[PDB]
Amino acid sequence: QVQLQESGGGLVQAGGSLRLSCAASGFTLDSYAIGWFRQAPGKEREGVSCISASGGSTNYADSVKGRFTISRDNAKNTVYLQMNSLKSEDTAVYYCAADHPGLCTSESGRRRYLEVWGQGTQVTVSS
Amino acid sequence: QVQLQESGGGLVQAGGSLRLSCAASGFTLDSYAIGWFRQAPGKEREGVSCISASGGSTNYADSVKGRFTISRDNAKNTVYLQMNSLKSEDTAVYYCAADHPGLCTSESGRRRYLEVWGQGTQVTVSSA
Amino acid sequence: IIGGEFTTIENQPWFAAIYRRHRGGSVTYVCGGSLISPCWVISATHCFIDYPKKEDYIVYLGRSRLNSNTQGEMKFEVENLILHKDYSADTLAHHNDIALLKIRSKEGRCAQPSRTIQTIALPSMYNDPQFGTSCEITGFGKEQSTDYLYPEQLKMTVVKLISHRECQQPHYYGSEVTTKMLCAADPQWKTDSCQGDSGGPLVCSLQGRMTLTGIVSWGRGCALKDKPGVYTRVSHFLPWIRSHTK
Amino acid sequence: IIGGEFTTIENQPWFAAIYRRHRGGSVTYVCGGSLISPCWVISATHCFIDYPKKEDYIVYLGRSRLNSNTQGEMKFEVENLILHKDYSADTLAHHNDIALLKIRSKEGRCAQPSRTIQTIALPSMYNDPQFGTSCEITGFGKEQSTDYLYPEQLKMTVVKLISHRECQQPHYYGSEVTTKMLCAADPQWKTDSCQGDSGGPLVCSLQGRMTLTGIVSWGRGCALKDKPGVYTRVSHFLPWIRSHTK
Ligand SMILES: CCCCCCCCCCCC(=O)OCC[C@H](C)[C@@H]1OC[C@H](C)[C@@H]1C
Ligand SMILES: CCCCCCCCCCCC(=O)OCC[C@H](C)[C@@H]1OC[C@H](C)[C@@H]1C
Ligand SMILES: CCCCCCCCCCCC(=O)OCC[C@H](C)[C@@H]1OC[C@H](C)[C@@H]1C
Repeated sequence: QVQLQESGGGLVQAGGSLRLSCAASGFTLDSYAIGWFRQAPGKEREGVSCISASGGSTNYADSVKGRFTISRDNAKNTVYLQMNSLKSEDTAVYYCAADHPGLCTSESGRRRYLEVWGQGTQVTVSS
Repeated sequence: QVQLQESGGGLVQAGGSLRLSCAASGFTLDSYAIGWFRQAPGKEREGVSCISASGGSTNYADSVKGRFTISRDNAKNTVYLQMNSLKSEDTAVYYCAADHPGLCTSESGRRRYLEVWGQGTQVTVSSA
Repeated sequence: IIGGEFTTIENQPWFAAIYRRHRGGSVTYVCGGSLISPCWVISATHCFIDYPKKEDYIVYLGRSRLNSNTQGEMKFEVENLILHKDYSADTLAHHNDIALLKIRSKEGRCAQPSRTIQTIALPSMYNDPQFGTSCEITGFGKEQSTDYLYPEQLKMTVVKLISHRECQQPHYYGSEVTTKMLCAADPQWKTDSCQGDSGGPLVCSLQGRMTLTGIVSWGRGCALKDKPGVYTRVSHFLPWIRSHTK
Repeated sequence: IIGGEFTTIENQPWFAAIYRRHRGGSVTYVCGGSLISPCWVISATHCFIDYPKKEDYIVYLGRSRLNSNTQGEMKFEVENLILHKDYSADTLAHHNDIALLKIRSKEGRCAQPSRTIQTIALPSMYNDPQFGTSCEITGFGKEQSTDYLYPEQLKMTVVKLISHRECQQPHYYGSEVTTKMLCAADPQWKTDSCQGDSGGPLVCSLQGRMTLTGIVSWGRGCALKDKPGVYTRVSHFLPWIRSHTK
């Protein structure tokens, strides 16, 4: 019964900060690579950030690098997306994802992958 | 038992052409919006093209517009992706998809969507 | 339906389950609907606009499960499929998202009332409950926005009507919501309709009498903060309903 | 397994089903493996590299279903989890993708041979079947690359060994395939291993005997044209296997 659940979204002013949370149940996210995606109105889904299984590295999309930070708290079984210096273009539904081929992990391995998705949280940045 | 199956991929020389097919079974793709995606090694999945349910509109990604053409043959219950002037950046696994919110159709409607995916077809564009 | 609870058809006896037949036998669920008279089901146009061919649709009343039979259910063909001529969805909103299905059984009969099959009253003209009022929604739609599977058992939940002023704020839907629509949501954003629930009812007490106040239409995601469900406002369509059911 | 057929554990009695326990939650399937002696299962390092904690893995032998019991099956804890120290996957290929699991039952015992539980022979040093010969693969992996669900019943199919020269063409895998790997595929690209099959066996007849020639490791997609399955070449790891099983 593995699942993810996002929270923390809402309306925020441009230039401000917001922290999103992604809480796991039925498994612990400590040994899986986890990521955040977003999808803005009329646009395709976009990878935002990911953290490796070990937590030793993180990656950021070009549009968010230098502003967003992904982290993991194994004590709370939760992953965070810290979003600083928000812009109107960050307005989107944000989704977290755990253990997908290619998401801060190999895309060729033939082990079983959890391939879990959360349900989305709305972030609206008003300029 | 709705499904899609891609075919027509393979190796082609740069500058050349290839036609991919997306064949439906268990349903007819004539009244559903259909699209093509691709994923190149180490890169994110990318929308390539789509056609509306009616066939009244088609859309193309900036990277393929003017080179690729999507069409639908109701007699063969198949959708095609004609790819001309192929380049090494077009090397990817190509996937078709039927009836997904936002894919040449509304992303807000709360009707049930088929959300079908095919299995991929490999396209490799080589020099020489 | 996101959140809420599993229910029986006895508690939503107006609820119609609408499926599509495809050549070579596979049947898929399309949308919900509501029985407004023995021969007429009301639903949403966007459920059918891409394939407005009455012969390939199947309507059930008295059905509480998606892929098995319920004792007392009736199966119907669609004798007439009527879509709204001014339906459009060029932007996020679906306008005039309302449709009519005239139903007829294999033996030539209309719906026969029972504990599991019953009409739902239409509202009087422009008569809606006040904002803040609790209403019920029901369907076989997704339990989470990103699920690939659908519940086997009918669900229902309660949502509250939201004012147009609230729903037309830029961070809600702006001018995409019109006076021909009604917004409804959970105050904590925990429960909502979702994909597979369109065409089904938004049912409110008005007053003493369970009334078809809305039809599940559209929304941004499902159960997202500041993104209510949007429902066709049935009290603004009575002349259309009356003239097309004559 | 893409294509092929459902099978019973009697036809693949070396096959081990490996699951992970999540403290405070579920059990999920991880990978296949192969029984090489009563106390030792061989699998792939990339199945475990992210969480190399022996206490949370469960191994079954004699098991032909993913989520129910098979008569005669044995359940084991992992007394020792040994990964290859030179495993890497910085590019597409997984190098040295081989692992050992020492198994021990609740009552302290190793595997007990039966019609459904049996060891598989290891190959002699550097001894592989010729290219263009048929081999069997088995697992609980996906039936299509893009499926979300997994088969409930064990599957097997037949694939053919492909030469390094063929597999190292630029439009296949180029220099990603090394001499410590073997390529195998269907001539028509209709059958293959897929996600959930790693660790399981590639079984070929060799010196009169069903032999563990390979371990399911990696590939680009599943059953894609010019993209074979890639398998750890067991005949190149005998000293590693011998010294770690002592
Ligand atoms: C625009 C969409 C925004 C909403 C996102 C919600 C998350 C649910 C996504 C489920 C559908 C989904 O992500 O795709 C399933 C099949 C895809 C095409 C293939 O799977 C492995 C291959 C590498 C390839 C990418
Ligand atoms: C429902 C289960 C099936 C879902 C199918 C999976 C859909 C595809 C998931 C995509 C995984 C994937 O390919 O990751 C995209 C994110 C990228 C690679 C990273 O994020 C920001 C940085 C640029 C960084 C390098
Ligand atoms: C069954 C679970 C599926 C859940 C839904 C997630 C489906 C993921 C696929 C997302 C579909 C989707 O959102 O389509 C993207 C539209 C693309 C980019 C089109 O192709 C070229 C044009 C520029 C045009 C705009």
